[PDB]
Amino acid sequence: SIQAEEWYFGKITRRESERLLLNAENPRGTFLVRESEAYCLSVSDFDNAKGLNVKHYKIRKLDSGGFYITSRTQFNSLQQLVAYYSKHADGLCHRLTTVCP
Amino acid sequence: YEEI
Repeated sequence: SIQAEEWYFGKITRRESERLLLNAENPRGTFLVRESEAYCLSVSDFDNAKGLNVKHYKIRKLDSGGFYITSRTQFNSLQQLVAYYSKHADGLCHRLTTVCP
Repeated sequence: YEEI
């Protein structure tokens, strides 16, 4: 199920996700998917005026079933959405490089 | 939440 995915962290808070993502070993683009406290994608990123920071994206769910962050691309599962943005940032701050430990 |  989704709970067998190592990138899925359940219903954690934004503060907890930033605490998990932002340590000094996690590379730029480390990420996790969490349930909204429908899902949220949280990604670490670096910029000079901010340093290493987390961006949070809402993953919207269609009534017909698919998921999307931009209307430009939609997916039938969270697994396909994570696969796509691991290959292409395509508007996200950074490509998904590393599953958060 | 960031809008892409």
